[PDB]
Amino acid sequence: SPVAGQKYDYILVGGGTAACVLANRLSADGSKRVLVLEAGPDNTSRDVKIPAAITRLFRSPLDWNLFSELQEQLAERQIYMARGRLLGGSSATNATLYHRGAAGDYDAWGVEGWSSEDVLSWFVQAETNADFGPGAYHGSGGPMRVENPRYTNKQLHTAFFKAAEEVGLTPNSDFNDWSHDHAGYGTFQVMQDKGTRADMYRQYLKPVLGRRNLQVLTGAAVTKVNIDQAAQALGVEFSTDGPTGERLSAELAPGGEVIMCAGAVHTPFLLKHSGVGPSAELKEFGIPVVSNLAGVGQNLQDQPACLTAAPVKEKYDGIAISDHIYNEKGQIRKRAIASYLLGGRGGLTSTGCDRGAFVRTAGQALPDLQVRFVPGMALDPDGVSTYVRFAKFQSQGLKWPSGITMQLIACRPQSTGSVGLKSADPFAPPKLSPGYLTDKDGADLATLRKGIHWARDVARSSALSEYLDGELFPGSGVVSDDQIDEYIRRSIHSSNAITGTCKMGNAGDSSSVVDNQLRVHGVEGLRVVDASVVPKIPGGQTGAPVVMIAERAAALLTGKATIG
Ligand SMILES: Cc1cc2nc3c(=O)[nH]c(=O)nc-3n(C[C@H](O)[C@H](O)[C@H](O)COP(=O)(O)OP(=O)(O)OC[C@H]3O[C@@H](n4cnc5c(N)ncnc54)[C@H](O)[C@@H]3O)c2cc1C
Ligand SMILES: CCCCCCCCCCCCCCCCCC(=O)O
Ligand SMILES: CCCCCCCCCCCCCCCCCC(=O)O
Repeated sequence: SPVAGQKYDYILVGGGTAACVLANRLSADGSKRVLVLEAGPDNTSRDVKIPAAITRLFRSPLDWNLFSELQEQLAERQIYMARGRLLGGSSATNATLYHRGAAGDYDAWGVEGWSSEDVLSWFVQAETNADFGPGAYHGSGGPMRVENPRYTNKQLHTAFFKAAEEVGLTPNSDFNDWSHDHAGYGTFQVMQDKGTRADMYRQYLKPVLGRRNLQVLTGAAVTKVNIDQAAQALGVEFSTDGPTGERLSAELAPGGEVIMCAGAVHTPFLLKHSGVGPSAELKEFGIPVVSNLAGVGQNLQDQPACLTAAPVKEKYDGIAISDHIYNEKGQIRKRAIASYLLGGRGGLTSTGCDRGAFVRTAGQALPDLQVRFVPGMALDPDGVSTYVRFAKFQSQGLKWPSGITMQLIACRPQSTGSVGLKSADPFAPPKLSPGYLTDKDGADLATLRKGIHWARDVARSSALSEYLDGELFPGSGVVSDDQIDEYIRRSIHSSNAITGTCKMGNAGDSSSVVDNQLRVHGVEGLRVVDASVVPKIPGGQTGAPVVMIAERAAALLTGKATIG
């Protein structure tokens, strides 16, 4: 009805990170008619704009509120897996850390035309950096805004750095400079613009919404891609009125393409609902098989986390980031609001987890462990739960105790999971299994166990033991290797990556879902341009790599670049 009597050159399923980039580049010359379908609303919330309000976005209406299947290897728990639901997608709800990983991550993909030397200029072309000028590893002029964080905790950030040096880590002055090793300690840059969230809606989509050839629908939930076999994508079915709503169809112009941009959870889900998937699974829900692809929904990679936390001594009460945001009765400090509005500075600019380190726990080629230091104390062993608790704590009249947290992440994990269907209803949540700690060697568990040892060694250093008064998590009860393993099974949570569910592959790779041109095997006019295509997860947060893929895909589709 908003699409009745319209042919589109491109239909984007999802209005998230990759989609905002494609919408901008594909609508640019004005010849092409581009439709964007997003299930969630427009990007207008103040909780999106203020980085510290990430605490409020978890388990909110701007999240999909996805829970995994019971994981029997994780003390029979469901895992919450946060995902953004609005224009800008997970770029709008994320912790804003800017990581490319290492050159070696892209070389390890082994896909023709996607080596480190192929992808570097696409990272650089996207970037404007406030704190690095142009050079081999940094661009000036791209739409992304990257900066050094505008909040520093003078005592605790300094102390973490001195402690890391005491246990023998070297400083890394730029985690995105591929001329030096990934390992070491320092400051993560953030996708922020003077302390405001610089998401891909703000940077890519919002500036070009005036365009006549670009149509964006919100509250538009795609139910399947329409594919005919007389196999050719025709367009897309969606509802604007939830599950009971009338199914509408958006149709392609001749030579038009459907681009899947629904992310590493919802893209394989929708492909299965469209008959692109393993025949065994599709037959169980009476879905006609159009392209029998074993790899759709397999190879799910996510970077699991656990943490330590420790209170500061009574004489250091009031020095934590929790003290910079909340007063002793849980009111937001006037000083914090004033610094944010006057100069884009202070605690409201922080997502908390923007200092840390990459570490090799056992002489691996690339670091297996990421550390995120937070100058505030977790009150739950589940860091995402604690961020929720921090949002709900406002105006409750209590004091959040001053301390620190170290989050340990298996950043190059060996375990893989899957996403499938639990029902034939396209409005049902996916069957989601993260598969943490299932790798056959127990490498991921070993990484997190050694991470806890490492965090305890850092907290025992001169530089930090000056501040600290004991340990809250994992605590006195958790000392032996077997006690640590049990704590990890019970507390493990997502560091919120999720890639690889529609893996890109070389010719002859029967486990691949898309080729090196991002075309789905056995369907004409169907591409995937989102986190699902990443073959092997890079070390670090996965937002910047998604934008790099979307930039290169835009260049390919508009004839400006080739791959191979
Ligand atoms: C809490 C959190 C913290 C993170 N922290 C960081 C970080 O610090 N730094 C970093 O670089 N990365 C981080 N990430 C990861 C990064 O945000 C993602 O990897 C990246 O944004 C994914 O981009 P995408 O385009 O693949 O998907 P998304 O940005 O998730 O976009 C997918 C879109 O499809 C929409 N959609 C789904 N189903 C349908 C349907 N049926 N119809 C229509 N639309 C639909 C969704 O609502 C969504 O908007 C974080 C992620 C989360 C959730
Ligand atoms: C616990 C999490 C903190 C949440 C922060 C709430 C901030 C309330 C302060 C009053 C609103 C700030 C002014 C509105 C700024 C809108 C954002 C912007 O335009 O950059
Ligand atoms: C701006 C937020 C300040 C919050 C202070 C809360 C106290 C510290 C708890 C730290 C928990 C570990 C970090 C969890 C990171 C969650 C975000 C993410 O994964 O993207």
